[PDB]
Amino acid sequence: QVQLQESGPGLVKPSETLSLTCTVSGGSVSSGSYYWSWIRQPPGKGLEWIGYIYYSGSTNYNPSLKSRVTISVDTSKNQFSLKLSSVTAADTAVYYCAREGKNGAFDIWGQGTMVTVSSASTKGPSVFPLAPSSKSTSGGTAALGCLVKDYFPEPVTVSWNSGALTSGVHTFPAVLQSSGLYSLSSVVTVPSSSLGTQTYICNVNHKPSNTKVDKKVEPKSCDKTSHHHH
Amino acid sequence: DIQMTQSPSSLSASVGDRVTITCRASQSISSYLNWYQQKPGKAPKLLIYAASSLQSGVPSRFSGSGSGTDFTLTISSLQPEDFATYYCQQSYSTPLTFGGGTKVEIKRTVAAPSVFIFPPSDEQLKSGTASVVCLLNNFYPREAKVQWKVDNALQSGNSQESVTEQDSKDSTYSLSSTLTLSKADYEKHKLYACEVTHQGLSSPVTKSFNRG
Repeated sequence: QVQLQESGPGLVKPSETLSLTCTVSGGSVSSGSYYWSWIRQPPGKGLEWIGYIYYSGSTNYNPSLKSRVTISVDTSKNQFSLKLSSVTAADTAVYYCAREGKNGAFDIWGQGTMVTVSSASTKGPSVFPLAPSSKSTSGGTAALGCLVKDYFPEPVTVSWNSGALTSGVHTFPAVLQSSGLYSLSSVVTVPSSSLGTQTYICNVNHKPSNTKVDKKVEPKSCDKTSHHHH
Repeated sequence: DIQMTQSPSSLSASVGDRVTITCRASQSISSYLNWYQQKPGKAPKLLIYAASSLQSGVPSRFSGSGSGTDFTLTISSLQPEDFATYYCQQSYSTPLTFGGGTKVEIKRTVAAPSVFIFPPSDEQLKSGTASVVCLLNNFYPREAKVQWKVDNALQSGNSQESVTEQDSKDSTYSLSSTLTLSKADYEKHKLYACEVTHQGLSSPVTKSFNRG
């Protein structure tokens, strides 16, 4: 099967150029005219078409993005890249690479990569545990999770036990804090029986700051003194 | 530039209902108009090419009609996994343009939320910050009211919340409300309450803790 993965920096400073490269695996960039193209989407807004390049190297660009857009092909690496210069805050969006092929258009898209346009520097996240306890259970099941706080820019990805855990997982959309940075929470519902015996580790990854952090989540250990049995 | 108008912007429908979306173009584009399904956090997915042809892998419950300027996308019997936002795109002449988008939400019976509260972690307290998280799991509708109370004092303006999207299976929502204070303010108070008001609740539900 043909897949499209995208890459490049997810933070550019204003009035600078954007570098993005989409790599085609499981197929060739040489099939007469496929119309490899780029489409961006501002957060909470709709889709906007940027432009395309095909086998010959001819290019059509969206008018508003003309003179700022340049797309090219590397057939020996099976790649096509996009360059957008003099970038403003209104260019912060998720960028998708897609191929417009044969009937209609856009049969295959990429994973999408977000580009935040900021003068600010990249800040990695702080991962705090949301430990399950008596007040964190309501009936047969109990809740636990991970708080990923004070990071920039988007996105982060959270996985529990290297993907082994999926049923009952809820990762919330990030929010702008009152002071600049992003923050989200990932939680998971579990039966209250599996508290003392099963291990829960959230795996947070922040590619912009190249930061990976695993954090074991254990039941709350209250230390306003109790009595302990040996 | 070819302008694409989509109507309606938002609609709620039940499982098995017949859904009808309208996309209108400024000029005739014959049968060059594609339909895409974009779920939140995912890339768009091609549903219909030409104007009525079903892309391979797309269920038969999707169908599109239209030719020239006025087009229609129709789902015969809405499934819980059909919750997404649908865009129409003309494929006639450059520049390629997309529609305004139509958010399709799922209607279901009332579901009450189960409320969980999390005190700030010890690791976060060493950093000088304290965040109290209140969690509402698997409920409907999306409309909910979260009110914090610190020592029975009604808090305001220092909390944020985010909602998940509809569960692909049971069509419920989940909501987390995060109250963040300085470690100084957290140490200077005892009681911390989370008051939840919802249609699924006969009376407001409050989860609270007090060692802080």
